[PDB]
Amino acid sequence: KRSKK
Amino acid sequence: HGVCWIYYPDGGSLVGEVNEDGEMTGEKIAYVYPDERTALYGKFIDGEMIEGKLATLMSTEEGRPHFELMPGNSVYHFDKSTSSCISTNALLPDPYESERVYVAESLISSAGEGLFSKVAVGPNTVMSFYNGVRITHQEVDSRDWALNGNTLSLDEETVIDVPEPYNHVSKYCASLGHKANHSFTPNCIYDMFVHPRFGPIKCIRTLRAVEADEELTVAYGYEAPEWYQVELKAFQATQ
Ligand SMILES: Nc1ncnc2c1ncn2[C@@H]1O[C@H](CSCC[C@H](N)C(=O)O)[C@@H](O)[C@H]1O
Repeated sequence: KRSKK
Repeated sequence: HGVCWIYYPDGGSLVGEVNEDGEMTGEKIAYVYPDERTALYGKFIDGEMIEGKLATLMSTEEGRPHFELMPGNSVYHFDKSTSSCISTNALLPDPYESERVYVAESLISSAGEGLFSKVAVGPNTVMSFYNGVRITHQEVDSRDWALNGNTLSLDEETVIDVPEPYNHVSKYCASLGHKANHSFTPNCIYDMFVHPRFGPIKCIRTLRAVEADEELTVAYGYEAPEWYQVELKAFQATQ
């Protein structure tokens, strides 16, 4: 959730 | 006998004559980038690059490729990252990427550095690669955002990261995808890519035409950093 998607 | 071409969904490909076992092994195998011009020609074993040299695919005659080696002694090899190793040669740039993008001060106020195109290209063009160390989502989502500025999800099991001090070009330039800033009106997207050196990673692909010296941006897709939340509010407005 704390990464680019 | 005969020649075999294996094209990956991303546009890149492997070409060569398979051995008695039907595997791409030999001293004259090549990986050809999505531009169908830039290539890494040399020793491969079962499709894995052992020693590839920069070359140009001049032409193809009935499936037979003709390559001409580029001057120099820079050799490349499969070098997939781990959780602690980002590259065996962090200062050796990717030739395809080097001819398409460069890093400079961003046009986005207070964004720091940004990634820019060196040439005018059309839609769906692969421009840069996003390599980094490979870590778990648990490790990333459990730490402070201050450490997740460069994290990018590869899949449900792996997160790619470019941790300090590799976020500095003087320390790492093997790939530059992590330098592209965010925009809610991006001209690029992150896309899957099978790289001969980096292995399975993501790349930056254009969504439409981009001009020379135009800044490349991607939607981060983020709970997110403060600067992001601020931009989001500023976007929802004046939109
Ligand atoms: N739209 C935007 N506005 C402000 N800062 C941005 C931004 N998009 C990206 N950034 C900045 O860039 C970081 C992502 S990495 C992109 C590279 C970075 N600007 C650099 O100079 O290395 C974020 O943590 C943030 O500090």
